[PDB]
Amino acid sequence: FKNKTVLKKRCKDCYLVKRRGRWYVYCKTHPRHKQRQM
Amino acid sequence: SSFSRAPQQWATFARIWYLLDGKMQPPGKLAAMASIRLQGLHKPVYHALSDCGDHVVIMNTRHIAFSGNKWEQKVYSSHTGYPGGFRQVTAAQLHLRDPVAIVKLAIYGMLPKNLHRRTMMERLHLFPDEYIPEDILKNLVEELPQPRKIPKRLDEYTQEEIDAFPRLWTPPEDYRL
Amino acid sequence: FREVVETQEGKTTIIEGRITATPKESPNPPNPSGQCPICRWNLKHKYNYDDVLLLSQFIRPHGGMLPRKITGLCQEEHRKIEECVKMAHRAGLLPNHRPRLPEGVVPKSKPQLNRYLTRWAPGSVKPIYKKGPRWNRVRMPVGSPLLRDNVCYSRTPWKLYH
Amino acid sequence: GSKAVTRHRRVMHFQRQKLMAVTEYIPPKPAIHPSCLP
Amino acid sequence: GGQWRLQQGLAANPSGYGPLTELPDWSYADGRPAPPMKG
Amino acid sequence: GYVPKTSLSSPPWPEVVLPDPVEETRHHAEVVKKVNEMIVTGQYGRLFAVVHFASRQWKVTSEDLILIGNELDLACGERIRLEKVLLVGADNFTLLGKPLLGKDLVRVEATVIEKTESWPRIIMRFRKRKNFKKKRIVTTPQTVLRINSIEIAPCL
Amino acid sequence: HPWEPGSFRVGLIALKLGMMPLWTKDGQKHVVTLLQVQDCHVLKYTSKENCNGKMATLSVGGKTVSRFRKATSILEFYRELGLPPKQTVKIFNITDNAAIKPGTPLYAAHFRPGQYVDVTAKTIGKGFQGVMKRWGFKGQPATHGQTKTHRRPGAVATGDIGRVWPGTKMPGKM
Amino acid sequence: TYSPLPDDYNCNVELALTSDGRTIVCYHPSVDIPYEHTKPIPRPDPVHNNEETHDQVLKTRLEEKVEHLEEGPMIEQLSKMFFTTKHRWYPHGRYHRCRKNLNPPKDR
Amino acid sequence: KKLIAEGPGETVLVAEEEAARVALRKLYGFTENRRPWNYSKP
Amino acid sequence: VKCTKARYLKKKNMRTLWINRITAASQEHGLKYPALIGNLVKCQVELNRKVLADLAIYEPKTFKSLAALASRRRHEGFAAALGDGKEPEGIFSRVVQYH
RNA sequence: CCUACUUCACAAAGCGCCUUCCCCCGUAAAUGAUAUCAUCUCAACUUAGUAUUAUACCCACACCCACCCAAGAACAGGGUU
Ligand SMILES: [Mg+2]
Ligand SMILES: [Mg+2]
Ligand SMILES: [Mg+2]
Ligand SMILES: [Zn+2]
Ligand SMILES: [Zn+2]
Repeated sequence: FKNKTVLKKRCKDCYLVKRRGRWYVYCKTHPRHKQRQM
Repeated sequence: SSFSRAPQQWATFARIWYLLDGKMQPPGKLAAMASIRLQGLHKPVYHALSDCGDHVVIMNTRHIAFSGNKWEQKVYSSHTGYPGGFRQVTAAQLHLRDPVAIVKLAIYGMLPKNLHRRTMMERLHLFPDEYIPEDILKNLVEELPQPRKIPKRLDEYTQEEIDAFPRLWTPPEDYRL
Repeated sequence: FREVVETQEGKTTIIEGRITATPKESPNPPNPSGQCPICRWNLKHKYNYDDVLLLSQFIRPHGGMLPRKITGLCQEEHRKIEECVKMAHRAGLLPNHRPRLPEGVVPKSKPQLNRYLTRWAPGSVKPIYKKGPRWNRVRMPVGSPLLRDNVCYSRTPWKLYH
Repeated sequence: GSKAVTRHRRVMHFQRQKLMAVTEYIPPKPAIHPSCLP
Repeated sequence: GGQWRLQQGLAANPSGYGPLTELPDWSYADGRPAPPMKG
Repeated sequence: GYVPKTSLSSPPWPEVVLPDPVEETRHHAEVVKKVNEMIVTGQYGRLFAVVHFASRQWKVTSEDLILIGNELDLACGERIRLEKVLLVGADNFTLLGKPLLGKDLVRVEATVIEKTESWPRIIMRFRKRKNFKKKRIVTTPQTVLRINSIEIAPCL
Repeated sequence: HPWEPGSFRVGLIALKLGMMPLWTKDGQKHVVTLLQVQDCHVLKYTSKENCNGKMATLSVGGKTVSRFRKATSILEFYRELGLPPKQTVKIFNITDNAAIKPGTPLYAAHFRPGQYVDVTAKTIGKGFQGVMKRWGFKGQPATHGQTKTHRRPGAVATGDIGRVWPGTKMPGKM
Repeated sequence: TYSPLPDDYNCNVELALTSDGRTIVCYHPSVDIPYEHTKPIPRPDPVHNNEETHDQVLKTRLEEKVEHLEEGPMIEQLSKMFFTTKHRWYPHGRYHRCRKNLNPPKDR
Repeated sequence: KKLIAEGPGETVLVAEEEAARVALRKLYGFTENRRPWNYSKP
Repeated sequence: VKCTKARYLKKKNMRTLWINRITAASQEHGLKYPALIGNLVKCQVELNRKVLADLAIYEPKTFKSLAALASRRRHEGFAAALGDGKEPEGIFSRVVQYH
């Protein structure tokens, strides 16, 4: 997980979800892409 | 009337016991009426030095309702004198610890901040459930009406009312829901 | 409506889709020129989260929401209805539209914290520990901003952050 | 004080703030929403 | 107070320009009118 | 113009239907007749009045005293008619003016009982670090009026 | 009543006799304290609902004292109970199934070897003590120039606060 | 019909306007509390001091009520009885006691 | 079954005594609402 | 200096007390203070806060009649805002003209 | 806390001895709509997930000159059968 103010999908397998009142970018193919809104 | 003067004065300045119900009411809307009748601001004979306060008995305070997400956002804060003594709890934690603290704190906040506040709070009686002592019950007069309107969940709807309400849209017959 | 029923009999699973009864619209809607059901029945800006009689005609048997292509609502009324039904679900209304689950309701959680007009999901909002200064206080959202255009009779606007 | 041109938005006199609050743009409002009517 | 008084054309302050202000306060009990008030 | 019943379909307040004007006019006529016959028979006792006097409104009854804060150019013992009566109420009925009741209806009498001055009132002005200090003593004139009677006439 | 898993029984009042050495079968040495039960009786029993509704209580008395130097109410209580007055009375929280009749004697064999107990007592009073002995505060050097400041507490707070916090450690009765 | 205020408490109010229209007439007779809305006065007759031997033993027993309390418990008892706070019952100094008017003015 | 007078009190007995006093005042026509004495000349 | 300055506060505080007492009485009758004051003005009955509180304490029948009149005038105002008069514009309306 | 040891000695101490008990939240996962797939859910909901509605202490209204005390600056407190 990396904190970002702007989140963008870095590949086709990244998906944006709204969890615990926050926007996350979750990727199962490259776990490198995991981002968390700040 | 003609009310010989001592009985007339006693009747004029007599204390009244009011019964107020919780059970889904907003604690602040309960506290507004409680503060009014604890100060005596509901009597045309009101004065600050006349000590014309009344008793307010609020029951079912464990079943109050908060609007919005105040159960998780509202923080009650205090401080023991000692260093490291700052305490902050949510409304949910405070309610689970004490089933009268929320309404008590609301009424304390709305009451005027002079030296009369503790007497007005001594004239306040709070109970978390339907049980009230027999002496207080024998004292009770003129139960106040509830400020909130109990938004009447689906299952208690008297099927005549369902038939009265119209169907806004016809759905497809080949749908699974 | 339509339903799927599965009958297991002699190592053979019959899967059938049957058609059941369906409720139609009322004979004389007041505004047949409207496009949405809300516009047709003049309910625009006239419903709140208390109107379960109106909300439950748009929702699945397990508390879920129905899509616009089925309901016929416009984009705006769809969001209004969905937020209102979320608030109704969080307010303890709609007791018979509970989520389906085999046995998970036995471990009862914290008792009935009575609430209404609950905007956010109760398990994902942090306590306000600092409240900010007087000129910028961290307020508490009560109700939904998508109902700001509802009919007002109080001569004072509804308070969304208080 | 400050110059007439600054980098920090230079908060206004309260009369000017009231003037700006009172002279805001108000878009027209149709009697019936365009989507509702046919 | 009264701004509706202005719509009736009646001196928003009810203490001027009306009988309540311009009429004599009192008179003798036998009927003789009182001397005019200073205001 | 039909709307299904909701929480916002209809205004929260109850729907009020005021009475029909002509039948209400007849009802007003009969009520005034009943109050007038009560007046003519004398079915009242110890009524009070609200009187505008000396820029003030006084809730007066019979036998009591009123202190007004200026001279009146009347001798002590002089009887006076207190005009400008805007309310007069007995037991079971009350008459209101718009804004004053008629001359023929009410008659309030008051006698001048005492012409005096008030106790000394101190008027002190002070400002710090400015050598600013002033002092006055004032005694305003005062008149005491005893209300003797409040009569009502059947001219209703 | 039979013993249930979630049950609690009564304690006793003992007298501290002294300390003794003791040795275990592996040769280790442990110091022990001797507690003598002089005259221990159950004095009164309050019901579950008559104190706080949380647990029943049993009052237990200590060693016997003289009747000539006790309060008259205490004398009446002990006369009704039919026992000598006790120097101390201590209250034990018990479950309802462990209650014993008032006036019963309690003996040391109430506790069995191979058991862990809790011992409460008033510790030795040292009077008004300085901060060094009371709180283990380090003092100040002895000879390098110090002026009448060998056992002082030093600073008590900071300057910004302008006061002393309630929990501050200072000289006092110990 | 129509009534501005409910006519069941304190008054039966009818509002009329005269034909001239210059004066408002308010009629308002009092409403009596009806008999169906009252409860009977209790009549307690407690008699349990009669023992089979004497008759003045109860006369002696009548003066058996006496009790004394110190300041703390007495003030707590008074506060509980009158629903006040404890500070009401502590005494005041001679300055305050002697600067209080003992012959105040009387109205009516 | 018709109410003739009422009275307040701290106890029921004193309230009843006050009600009796009010009833006596009404019966004898000596009330606080009675016609004030007419001081005039014939 | 305090004695001289206290006259303004005495006037203000006595008016505030009258307003509180009138609010209490009006809420006893179910009305609100702004509604009562406004509609009493609209009925051309010019009673001040002092005498209004006096009547609320000592003449409850008269105060109930006043509150009923104010409520009637308020309902007539609502009906007027609904129907633009047409016909009678209300009965406790129809202000009296002076010249 | 003083039975050994040690400074000491009808005591006080350490250099000596004895005892010391619940979590805390960021995420990781089921079912599942809006958006009939999928989706950990500022959707309703199910788990790891809450230590607390904690238990231990302490809680006897007036014998008191005086004497003693392991109690103590004074006062207070314990004992005097
Ligand atoms: Mg050293
Ligand atoms: Mg030196
Ligand atoms: Mg030295
Ligand atoms: Zn990716
Ligand atoms: Zn539409």
